Amino acid sequence: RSVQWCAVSQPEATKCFQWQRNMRRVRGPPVSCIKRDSPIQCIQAIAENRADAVTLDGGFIYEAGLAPYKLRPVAAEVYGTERQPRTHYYAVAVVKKGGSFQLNELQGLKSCHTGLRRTAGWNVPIGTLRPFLDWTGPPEPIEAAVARFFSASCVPGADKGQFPNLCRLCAGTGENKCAFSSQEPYFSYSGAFKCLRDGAGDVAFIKESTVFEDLSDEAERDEYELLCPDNTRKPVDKFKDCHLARVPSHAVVARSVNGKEDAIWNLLRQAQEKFGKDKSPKFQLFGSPSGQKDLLFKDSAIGFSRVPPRIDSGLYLGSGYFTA
Ligand SMILES: [Fe+3]
Repeated sequence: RSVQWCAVSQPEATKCFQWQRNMRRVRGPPVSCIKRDSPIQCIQAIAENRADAVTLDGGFIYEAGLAPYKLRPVAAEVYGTERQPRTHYYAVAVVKKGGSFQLNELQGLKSCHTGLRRTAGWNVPIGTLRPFLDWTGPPEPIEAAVARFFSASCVPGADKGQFPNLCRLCAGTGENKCAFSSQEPYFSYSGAFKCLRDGAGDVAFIKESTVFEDLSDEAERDEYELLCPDNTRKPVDKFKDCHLARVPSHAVVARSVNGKEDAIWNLLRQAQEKFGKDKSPKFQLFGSPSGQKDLLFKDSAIGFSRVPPRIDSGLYLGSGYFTA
């Protein structure tokens, strides 16, 4: 009963079958592929024993750990470089150089977010910005307070009908507009950075590596800066002293009871050695096809680090903090 990986979209399922084929070719541990249409559908499938593993951003690790699911993080993604690896990242606010607006002066501007309920793209910035919002609190959806704070935004996964403003800057065509998938050009970290790069938004809520990885000409980095919580703007390489939060990396979650943790780890450990960073030219576990974003795992990540037993989502997440 090989590990059953859960894809949250068709392109992800396609990559999973490619991963599977390659594992077979190299005689490594097998990986089955189950296809679903959203992170919560994968979380449910796992809780239901219909799947075993799925990589999630912290905002979703939180949701996955709640009843009736109770999934726990078993393996964390590793970012940084081989010489300087790390299992954490920085939520940053990137802007075009030239402007004078600061973090406390975003009312009425345009924003680009990785996706609804994601760490760097939603939870941290919206949390940080709360003092500047006019949220009356529940039962009002915070999306309403946000849609009336920013004049227009691209928040992949937002309710187009209820909060049209949150999807207006999204580039997807037809029903793909504002999709929480690669169907939306402005989805995830790279998509949100593109939303800013293209000039659709004034600020992009992403991570520190995006700008360095997405510009094929290093000279273009000069066109960008970061909005610091102390209300100053600094170069994109100063993220350590200029970020909205430092948070633990995305992680593969599994069932807390009979979750097949040793199997999942053996699969990931081997998948990394054979198809990880600069390993096989035939398949890249951390690479996605043209126009697709972070299929299965974070594009350009470098490996995994096993999470010690009995650490639940709450405990895993407790390492993240926000500079409000
Ligand atoms: Fe994230």
